[PDB]
Amino acid sequence: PQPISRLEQCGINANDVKKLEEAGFHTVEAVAYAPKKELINIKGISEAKADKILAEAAKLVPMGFTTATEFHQRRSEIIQITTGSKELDKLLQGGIETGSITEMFGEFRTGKTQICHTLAVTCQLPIDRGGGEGKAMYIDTEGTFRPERLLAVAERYGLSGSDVLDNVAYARAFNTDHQTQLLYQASAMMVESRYALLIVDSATALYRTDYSGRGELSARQMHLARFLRMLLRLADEFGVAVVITNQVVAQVDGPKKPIGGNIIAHASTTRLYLRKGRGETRICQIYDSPCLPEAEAMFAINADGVGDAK
Amino acid sequence: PQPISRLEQCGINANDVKKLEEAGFHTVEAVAYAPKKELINIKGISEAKADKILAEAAKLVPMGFTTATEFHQRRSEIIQITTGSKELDKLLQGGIETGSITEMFGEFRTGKTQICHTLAVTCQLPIDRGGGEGKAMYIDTEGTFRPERLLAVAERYGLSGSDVLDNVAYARAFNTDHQTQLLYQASAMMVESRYALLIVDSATALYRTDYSGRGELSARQMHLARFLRMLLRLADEFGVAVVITNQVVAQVDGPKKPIGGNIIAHASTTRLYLRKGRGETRICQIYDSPCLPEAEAMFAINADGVGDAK
Amino acid sequence: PQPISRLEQCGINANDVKKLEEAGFHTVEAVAYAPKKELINIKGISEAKADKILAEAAKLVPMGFTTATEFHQRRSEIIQITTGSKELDKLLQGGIETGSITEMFGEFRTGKTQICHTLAVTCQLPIDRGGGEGKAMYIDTEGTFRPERLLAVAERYGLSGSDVLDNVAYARAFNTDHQTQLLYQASAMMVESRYALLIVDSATALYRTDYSGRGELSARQMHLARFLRMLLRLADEFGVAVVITNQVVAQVDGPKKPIGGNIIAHASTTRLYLRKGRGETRICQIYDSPCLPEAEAMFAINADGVGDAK
DNA sequence: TTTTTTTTT
Ligand SMILES: Nc1ncnc2c1ncn2[C@@H]1O[C@H](COP(=O)(O)OP(=O)(O)NP(=O)(O)O)[C@@H](O)[C@H]1O
Ligand SMILES: Nc1ncnc2c1ncn2[C@@H]1O[C@H](COP(=O)(O)OP(=O)(O)NP(=O)(O)O)[C@@H](O)[C@H]1O
Ligand SMILES: Nc1ncnc2c1ncn2[C@@H]1O[C@H](COP(=O)(O)OP(=O)(O)NP(=O)(O)O)[C@@H](O)[C@H]1O
Ligand SMILES: O=C(Nc1ccc(Br)cc1)c1ccc(Br)c(S(=O)(=O)NCc2ccccc2)c1
Ligand SMILES: O=C(Nc1ccc(Br)cc1)c1ccc(Br)c(S(=O)(=O)NCc2ccccc2)c1
Ligand SMILES: O=C(Nc1ccc(Br)cc1)c1ccc(Br)c(S(=O)(=O)NCc2ccccc2)c1
Ligand SMILES: [Mg+2]
Repeated sequence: PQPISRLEQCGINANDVKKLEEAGFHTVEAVAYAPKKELINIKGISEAKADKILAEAAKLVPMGFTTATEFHQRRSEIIQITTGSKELDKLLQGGIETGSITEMFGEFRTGKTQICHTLAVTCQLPIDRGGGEGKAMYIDTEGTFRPERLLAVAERYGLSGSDVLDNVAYARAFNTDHQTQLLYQASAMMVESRYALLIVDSATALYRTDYSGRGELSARQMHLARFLRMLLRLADEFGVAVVITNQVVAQVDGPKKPIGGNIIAHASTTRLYLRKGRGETRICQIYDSPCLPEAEAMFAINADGVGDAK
Repeated sequence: PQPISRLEQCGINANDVKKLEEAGFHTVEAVAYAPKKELINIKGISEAKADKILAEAAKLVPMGFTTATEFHQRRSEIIQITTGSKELDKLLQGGIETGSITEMFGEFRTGKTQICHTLAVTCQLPIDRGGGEGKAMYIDTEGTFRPERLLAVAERYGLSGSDVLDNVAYARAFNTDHQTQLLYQASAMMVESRYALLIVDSATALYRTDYSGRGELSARQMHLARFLRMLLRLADEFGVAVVITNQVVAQVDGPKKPIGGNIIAHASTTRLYLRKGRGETRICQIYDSPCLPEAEAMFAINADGVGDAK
Repeated sequence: PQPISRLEQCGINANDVKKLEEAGFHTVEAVAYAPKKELINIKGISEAKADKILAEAAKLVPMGFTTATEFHQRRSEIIQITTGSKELDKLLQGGIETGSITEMFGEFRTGKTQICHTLAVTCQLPIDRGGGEGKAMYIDTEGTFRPERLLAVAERYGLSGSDVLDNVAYARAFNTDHQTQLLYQASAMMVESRYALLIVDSATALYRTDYSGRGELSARQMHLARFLRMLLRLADEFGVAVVITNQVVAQVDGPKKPIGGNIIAHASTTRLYLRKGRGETRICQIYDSPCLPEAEAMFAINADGVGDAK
């Protein structure tokens, strides 16, 4: 990803890119993917500075018709961080892909908050072992972030705890309004240094009670839409894997049906439905993935994170 | 479709047709179907160059009253690419027609992007097998284009993967503004070589979040109208089949009702409502087609694309 | 309707009537109903040739005060083609009258494009069966003309398909500018031979996207006004029935309200609001007719056109 | 004059 200063060398004033920075653009792809009104909304930017900036953004970033063979190549050179459970990796055909959005929902105690802790330490791994050689960042809305589990999985893999903890960045969000500002600050960090995956634990927990619907329902869904649209751009412009978790309602007609509705159902690329088995064993079923066929597999929650039963 | 150079042989200056080209006209039908102000808007074109160009466009393209018998003939010689599921073809009475717009909507996981992957490979087929002997082009707004499925269906039909992948053209759109520029570049390609169908996967996904309505609603609908009007001209002047997909809202009155409103409901010629059955089985119900009576049929999503259950 | 040559026998030069012909006048009523400036606008016509031509036009066409009894007679000898559904005919008190404008609007799939296909074949019928013994002409702006339905209704009534298809004339319009030229060519045909009804399917579909308002709204409405004024003269001077269809917007105040505004609302004589019932059943409600009281009735869309449920 | 959006327990 080319920094936003590379088009400063193409007839753009300095305070212009500086204002784009407070707007939130830090690379040239963030501008090339941006629509016209997103840019015009910046206060102190004309309507012709806009067509110029978009022109050199399109010059520096190819945004036209290619053919399927070149897309097939990149699709083969994606990274797909492993999950730490060999059968889960077989189900996902290699693990959580980079550059897309995954979703994990379930009743409770189903380990959807523990898979995240496992991934946050597995990402720091050489590719010959299933990692991505990049830092993680963790956005929590519940307070359930526990570094004691990262330490256990770090000992499982050999990595030192101090070296896994000069790593995954913690930010606890108190508001649906605060989540988006965290996304801005996260974009800054991800441009200044290399990151492998973002984790939004309970991406929908705060909405359920911030927006007391119905009558507030339409605004809740509109806010979710924008949040997911921002996550999508982060994924597309930084190649990071985005993993979100989701809560569950009880379908009362006379039955889990995760929350969020059609707006999250359409937005998410891959969804994983987690169940409760015997003891530590859990069942993970594939839910809405194009390439992956519908199937399910088993895994366990050990003292070292996601496992196999075991 | 006659190229735009054939009227350059009728008293038109060369830079005139060259400027029509940057305007976007590449055939004589693109000009014959164009209104007067569409042409006057081109900078460097008079108001009399306009009546001239329209005069020889109407000379080269018959645009008057015919009688029903000659329309009945062409209606019988349309192509109607097959879908790859024998019962779906029976429901559609031969498959997706060429020269019109079809629409497929549904909750999620209902295989409306998998039908697109099947069609993108079925189009490259001799007419004695249900194809159209033409390339496809795929416009994606979500990232869900996977050539791994085109490869599977190519093995089902015998065609070689390298020969199905020197084919369907991929372009990922990041903006409602970018979709239209993609349409221009697509018109260029479709005039320079033969194409069979265009696929706009998630034709309405980007609007839902680009235009945060209401107050932006009227502009969103006006942009959709122009996008669909351009698709209609592409279809009419190149005989390609246009297949678009559509998302769904939850009708909250006290219930799917696809998104887009009356502007897409009126514009689309045939609509298909997809449902979720048991396992891989899905149900496809006819929705707003003149000739086709309202009915429904079943089909399955196999490891080789759309099937039959099976 | 007397041809325009009958006043050529009253001291008018031949090239004068020939120029009136390119102007668009083909009968003496087209001139008697024409205002003065309509005629003066013809290039190569003086201002005294005008008062002369108007003088003998008024001599040949009575345009003064009559009394109500003689109007009551013609009102009783109008034709009112049937619709093909006995309850619809009871609602309309005999069907679609000749010499006026009717309007049918609705969301979509409501059969307003199928009633037109039924009428286009019902018009070719002896008066003792509800027809008008005249050809039809169909102006399409969407491409939804299907002779396969005319064939089905022709088999329902006994008439042979080849004899219903040496009949209804098809012309597809691509522009609001092209609609009017089609009207001119239609006037020529209707004077050279007998016609019973004109059908403008989607009379307002092209305006919604040709005129991107507001700022273009006032011009859009002015163009609609002229189009409807020309339809009115066609109806008055040829006794044909004019049936137009109309799309729908969503009334957003906090609700269908067809498009076109006060200009089409005032111009249309009778309006029919179509709804969606169960299965094939639809509901047709009377909307703005002087003589007809407000009421509604049911009908169905069968494999042979408009029906009864059935 | 023009333009629909949004599930929860
Ligand atoms: N240190 C540990 N060693 C072994 N098992 C543990 C440990 N910590 C938690 N568990 C188990 O992990 C299971 C999964 O809990 P958890 O993943 O936190 O719930 P969750 O998936 O986040 N759902 P939610 O309650 O909505 O957050 C629990 O039922 C515990 O029994
Ligand atoms: N390789 C595959 N083999 C078998 N089944 C598959 C395969 N890939 C995807 N599927 C199934 O295809 C189904 C349809 O998913 P998909 O068509 O991608 O959703 P969609 O129609 O595009 N709706 P949306 O989520 O809004 O894009 C999924 O539920 C999967 O179970
Ligand atoms: N051959 C047929 N046999 C039986 N029913 C049919 C047939 N063709 C179409 N229909 C039905 O006719 C209904 C009316 O569709 P149609 O009349 O074309 O829409 P419309 O009134 O023109 N509204 P619009 O979509 O804006 O054009 C559809 O819902 C179909 O189910
Ligand atoms: O994706 C966008 N921005 C963005 C911002 C921060 C990051 Br990190 C990543 C992406 C984006 C796309 C279209 C429009 Br229009 C706009 S907008 O004009 O600014 N309207 C608010 C809004 C915001 C987000 C999504 C939708 C609407 C933004
Ligand atoms: O269909 C049109 N163009 C087009 C362009 C590219 C392709 Br590929 C295919 C078609 C067209 C029709 C009428 C007018 Br008026 C115009 S306009 O003057 O240029 N206004 C903008 C606009 C654009 C599109 C639809 C509506 C309005 C364009
Ligand atoms: O109804 C008219 N003409 C016509 C033309 C073709 C047919 Br078929 C049927 C009727 C007519 C009436 C008054 C005037 Br003033 C004029 S005008 O001078 O020519 N102005 C343009 C215009 C055209 C139409 C309506 C309004 C204005 C025409
Ligand atoms: Mg899809």
